[PDB]
Amino acid sequence: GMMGELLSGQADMIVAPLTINNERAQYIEFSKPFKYQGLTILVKKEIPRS
Amino acid sequence: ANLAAFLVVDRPEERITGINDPRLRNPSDKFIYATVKQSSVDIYFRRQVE
Amino acid sequence: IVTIHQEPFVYVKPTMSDGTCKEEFTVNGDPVKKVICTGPNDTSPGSPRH
Amino acid sequence: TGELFFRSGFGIGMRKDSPWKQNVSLSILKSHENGFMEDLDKTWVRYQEC
Amino acid sequence: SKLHLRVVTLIEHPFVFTREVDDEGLCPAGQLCLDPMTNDSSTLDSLFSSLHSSNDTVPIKFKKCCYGYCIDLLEKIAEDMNFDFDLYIVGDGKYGAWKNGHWTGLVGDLLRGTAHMAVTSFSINTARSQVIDFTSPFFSTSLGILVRTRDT
Ligand SMILES: N#Cc1cc2[nH]c(=O)c(=O)[nH]c2cc1[N+](=O)[O-]
Repeated sequence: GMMGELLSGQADMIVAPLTINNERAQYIEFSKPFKYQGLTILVKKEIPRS
Repeated sequence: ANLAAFLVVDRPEERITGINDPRLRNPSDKFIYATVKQSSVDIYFRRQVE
Repeated sequence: IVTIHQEPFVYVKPTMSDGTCKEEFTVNGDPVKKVICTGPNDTSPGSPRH
Repeated sequence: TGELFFRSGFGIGMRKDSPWKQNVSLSILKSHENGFMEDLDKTWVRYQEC
Repeated sequence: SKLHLRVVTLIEHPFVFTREVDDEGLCPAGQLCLDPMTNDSSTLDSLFSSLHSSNDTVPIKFKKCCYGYCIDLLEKIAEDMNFDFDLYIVGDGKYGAWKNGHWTGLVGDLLRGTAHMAVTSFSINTARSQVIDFTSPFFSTSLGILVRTRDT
């Protein structure tokens, strides 16, 4: 797919929300991040009780 | 209403517990606690830079 | 460059038939920038995924 | 709701030792301090209908 | 059987604390650090020679015991990198900025060809990253604002 295309040499820049974990950080090189992110949870409009 | 709320509120208790306590994490004047000098405890209880 | 469709980071909108696409503006009337992107699986199925 | 966990960063990926391995880093830093990401975040990622 | 070099640093909690000196100054659980209060290379070299020798002479006020986070991680690299190190507080504690055509602080005492490292709370952006190098990041910050709470 996408990363795979990056190992094909027809286009190089990959400008889109690509994470950087260690396993994926072996075969290509990134820059300093421009956004922090993490897994988060939502439930509902908080409106309990009466 | 105020009297009932005050009666419900009163519950000081809260004896010191362990090694991670707000009372046992910072100094004050009301909690001067000691230990006999130059003896077993005090030597060990000095190396912990944390 | 190669980019991944995933809201709300990069969009994909139907091409206006004449040859260009919509001319929209922000709530502040600022010049919403855009470029022309060709991508597969627009609709239907085969034929190089349209 | 909730906190964040499992941090990460949406970098910009580049081929190993690619010719632009440095200049994109320089520009992204100089921007990333010069109030740009905040402007873009206001204009695209957060809304005020809520 | 290992390299010998200086490192220059700062005082910003909780990266690099300060601990008052011993009865004689060995630092149980700390590193022996020295306060020059002067941006002069020869003076520092003089002080180092006086310190690591068989005849020392230094006011006790100049000595301190440095310990904390960043020093901890420096100790791990010195172990892994197999080299000893000294340590001395910077002259003034003003980071690195341009002024009168000059520098100051960390860089002020570093580009002057004096020290060999710099370990501290220390940002990176543009100007500093051009004149001198920088390594990979090891911490991810932000800018939070602070307001007195519990208005009740
Ligand atoms: N946004 C976004 C986003 C970005 C991603 N970026 C990645 O690199 C990935 O593996 N999964 C992702 C998943 C999402 N996602 O659907 O939430």
